Amino acid sequence: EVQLVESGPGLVKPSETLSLTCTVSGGSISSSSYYWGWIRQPPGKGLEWIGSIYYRGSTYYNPSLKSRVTISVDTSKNQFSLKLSSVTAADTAVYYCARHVRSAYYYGSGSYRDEGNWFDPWGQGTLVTVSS
Amino acid sequence: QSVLTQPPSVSGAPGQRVTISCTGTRSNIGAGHDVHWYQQLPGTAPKLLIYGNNNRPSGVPDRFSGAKSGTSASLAITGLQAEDEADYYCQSYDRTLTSYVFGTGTKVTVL
Amino acid sequence: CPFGEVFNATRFASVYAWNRKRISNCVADYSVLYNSASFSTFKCYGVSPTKLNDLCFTNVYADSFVIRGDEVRQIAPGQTGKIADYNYKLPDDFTGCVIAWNSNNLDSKVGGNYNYLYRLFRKSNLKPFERDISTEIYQAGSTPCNGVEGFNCYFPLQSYGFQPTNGVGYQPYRVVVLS
Repeated sequence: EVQLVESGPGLVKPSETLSLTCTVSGGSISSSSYYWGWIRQPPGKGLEWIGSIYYRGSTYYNPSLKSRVTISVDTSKNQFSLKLSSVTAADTAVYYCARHVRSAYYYGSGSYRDEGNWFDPWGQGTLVTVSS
Repeated sequence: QSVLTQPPSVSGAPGQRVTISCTGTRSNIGAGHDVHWYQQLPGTAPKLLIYGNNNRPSGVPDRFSGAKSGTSASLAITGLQAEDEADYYCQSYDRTLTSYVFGTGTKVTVL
Repeated sequence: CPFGEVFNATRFASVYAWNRKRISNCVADYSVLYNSASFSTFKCYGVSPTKLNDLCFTNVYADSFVIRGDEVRQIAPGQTGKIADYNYKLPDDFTGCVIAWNSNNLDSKVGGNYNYLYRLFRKSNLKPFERDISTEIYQAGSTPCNGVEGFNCYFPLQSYGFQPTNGVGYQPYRVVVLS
């Protein structure tokens, strides 16, 4: 009942910043403890966590990639945007945005485990190719 | 290390029990923050299959179970059914990387 | 007395900030109210509800708060659960009465009525009848909060989401406890 939609350009030059959108519905990114994240998946490889935001403007990026990753929110339109700086053909991959309902599984320890395990609603995903 | 380690494939014929192992570190599977499992049809949005080591979202057959010990975990699907033709990934939070780290994943075919 | 000021009253306090009133030296008719059939719940523990109005007491305590129907079984003498352990706790030896009625039409609001708050986190349980005074943030997780409600360090519970079109288990109820 939750919907996420990624939008953007298929070809982003290396060493720039890409901004992709992810319009959602069924929840507000203003809801207490809600998160919006980005995850990448290289061809035939595993999932890679990129980032998450917070209705409180708190945000988390992969420590090793923090300086190159940027996430922003727009509560009015219920959208999450993912910006990637200093892109390289190595960053070519499928991008997913995802919704996090409030904190973690609140039931079970009282969510006393940082974030339970994960989120809930995944987007369809967008394929982004990086080449010059 | 940055990936949970699974055997690259696990197989069986329709009705068999197929288990998937999932090797992590102290910081994730060991002394970390619990393991979740996902079931996901290739190229399609994944779906949470197991939460909090051992919870099941509604819709996952009771025949899928998870276990963890030390830095290794496994999922067992006991009686492979036609619905079980998918990819399967494990996942767990790693305190050292402070990242939520996925398993390498397994594709099933009902022989 | 002013039971009508309690029953025909306008505003009800949220469970985190329930309302205590002392009552003495006034004229009350009890079987008119218990038999008024205007409440969804009027259960008396200790005293017999059935016309045991032959008394006049030294003190009367009235604690008012708001819950949902689904949640009424936890608001009871010697009851166990989230609200009692973490929000509002009553002792097992409750010699009193509890009345409650669905006030959906009076405590709901278009777009949702978000006036009722509940305590969701607490290090301990409530030592017979206290209220939402200190509403700080507590580390309810690994490390110091030092500020803005955040990671492993929060407030109590949110609002109740008492939309007027809710199910009864999800509907607002006003509760008045008389000791």
